Amino acid sequence: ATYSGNPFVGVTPWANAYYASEVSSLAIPSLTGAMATAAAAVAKVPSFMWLDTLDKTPLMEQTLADIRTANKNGGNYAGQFVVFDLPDRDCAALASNGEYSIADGGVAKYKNYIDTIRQIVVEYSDIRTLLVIEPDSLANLVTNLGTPKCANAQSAYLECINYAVTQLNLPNVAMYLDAGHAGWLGWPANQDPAAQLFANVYKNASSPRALRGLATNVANYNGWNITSPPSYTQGNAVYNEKLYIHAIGPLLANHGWSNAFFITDQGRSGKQPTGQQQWGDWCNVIGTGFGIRPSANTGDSLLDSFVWVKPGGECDGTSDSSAPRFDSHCALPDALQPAPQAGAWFQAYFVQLLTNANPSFL
Ligand SMILES: CO[C@@H]1O[C@H](CO)[C@@H](O[C@@H]2O[C@H](CO)[C@@H](S[C@@H]3O[C@H](CO)[C@@H](O[C@@H]4O[C@H](CO)[C@@H](O)[C@H](O)[C@H]4O)[C@H](O)[C@H]3O)[C@H](O)[C@H]2O)[C@H](O)[C@H]1O
Ligand SMILES: *[C@@H]1O[C@H](CO)[C@@H](O)[C@H](O)[C@H]1NC(C)=O
Ligand SMILES: *[C@@H]1O[C@H](CO)[C@@H](O)[C@H](O)[C@H]1NC(C)=O
Ligand SMILES: *[C@H]1O[C@H](CO)[C@@H](O)[C@H](O)[C@@H]1O
Ligand SMILES: *[C@H]1O[C@H](CO)[C@@H](O)[C@H](O)[C@@H]1O
Ligand SMILES: *[C@H]1O[C@H](CO)[C@@H](O)[C@H](O)[C@@H]1O
Ligand SMILES: *[C@H]1O[C@H](CO)[C@@H](O)[C@H](O)[C@@H]1O
Ligand SMILES: *[C@H]1O[C@H](CO)[C@@H](O)[C@H](O)[C@@H]1O
Ligand SMILES: *[C@H]1O[C@H](CO)[C@@H](O)[C@H](O)[C@@H]1O
Ligand SMILES: *[C@H]1O[C@H](CO)[C@@H](O)[C@H](O)[C@@H]1O
Repeated sequence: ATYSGNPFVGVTPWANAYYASEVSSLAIPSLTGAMATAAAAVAKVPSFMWLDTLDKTPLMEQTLADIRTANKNGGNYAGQFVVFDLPDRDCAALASNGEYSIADGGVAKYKNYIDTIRQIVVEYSDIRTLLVIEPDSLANLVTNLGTPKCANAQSAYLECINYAVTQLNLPNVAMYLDAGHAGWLGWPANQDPAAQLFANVYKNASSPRALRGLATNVANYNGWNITSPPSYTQGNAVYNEKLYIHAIGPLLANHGWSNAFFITDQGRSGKQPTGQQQWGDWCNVIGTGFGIRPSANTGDSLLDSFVWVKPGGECDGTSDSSAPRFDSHCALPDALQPAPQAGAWFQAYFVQLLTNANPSFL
């Protein structure tokens, strides 16, 4: 379980039964022939399991139990999970608001949430556990303080995240703090303030040994190393994730965080350029496809691994204007509709990702 260097080396990312179930029971029954066979393969690509609700915690243990059994059979698997239940979650948007609110004892609930997770990780110390810490949180504090919900959630976000990284700082764990993406914090003007924030989180948590680095492009679609700038990236020299991590990495070192590495989500980056009409359009973007398969052989000094954090097929937000959590971004002309609630299965989107996959599944 313990490691030195890249935590993705020496182990094999586990493909969870939750996503496998969604594909096999919600997607495959609608497909046939070659498509049905390609879809089955997708369910075997390792992706991160999101602990988006406390009700998901028993699932985390079930997954780890499955992994323990598999490793008993010669398996050498590692678990992959996303810590994502901050109070007043997704402060700059409306589609992914969570079950906890700062106003109603949210910080206390979050700590309880973290305690539940730590106890499971402690019980499964024998399993290498790779974690992404709170996607879509700190990034908002850099550019969205103009939004009341974010402005008022600052201290809670920092307090909760510090509790998460300090409590989950165990020898069998590798944590990557979410760091937005190239089109968000990658812009030269947002680089330094972002690096300072992340570095202050790291130092404020007493430089946790388990905090290996940052996670980028989570739930987004930027290419990892595309060579030609898409039209929508006009103005930003940092137009892919490689350029982004190589730009911010040195800045992290300047602010007290040295030896920080990265992992980048490529689960929906296979088709470039995407169908985005505006770079800031993040909801159920059309013209995307499954991308680079998870692997530690990145050939890049800063990237520990390509990963699939956001599970392709699970929606980014509802396109129903009358539904709760409706975010106008999900009704844009470059967003695939009709779309279900965030997290819910979106068959048409799964098919789009499968059809436009690169590497191909067909
Ligand atoms: C200037 O750059 C732009 O900045 C804006 C911010 O002002 C960026 O917008 C933000 O983009 C984020 C993605 O890049 C999304 S995150 C969003 O919510 C969550 C992830 O945080 C996802 O939903 C969850 O998915 C889980 C797994 O499927 C489920 O378990 C869970 O139930 C779901 O809630 C969702 O897929 C993501 O889309 C921000 O909402 C958005 O404001 C913009 O990206 C920059 O370009
Ligand atoms: C440091 O940790 C404390 C713990 O209470 C937290 O309140 C504070 O917001 C953290 N500061 C930063 C910059 O993360
Ligand atoms: C981008 O990365 C992938 C995976 O390592 C690699 O196969 C491809 O050749 C790279 N493309 C460029 C232009 O470097
Ligand atoms: C935990 O223990 C293993 C086995 O000795 C090491 O390989 C690892 O570096 C860590 O010390
Ligand atoms: C994890 O499991 C994979 C099997 O796909 C191996 O190839 C790898 O070496 C590790 O044992
Ligand atoms: C397997 O699990 C998925 C995700 O919960 C379900 O959608 C499916 O119906 C089955 O129970
Ligand atoms: C869901 O189950 C099917 C078989 O029923 C698999 O082919 C798929 O990969 C996923 O595990
Ligand atoms: C998807 O979920 C169904 C139950 O709804 C199973 O029967 C199937 O085997 C797969 O796990
Ligand atoms: C899979 O997708 C088909 C449409 O192609 C539906 O009819 C089915 O209910 C499932 O969603
Ligand atoms: C998808 O393709 C496989 C062979 O590659 C078949 O065995 C399966 O029945 C489906 O047609």
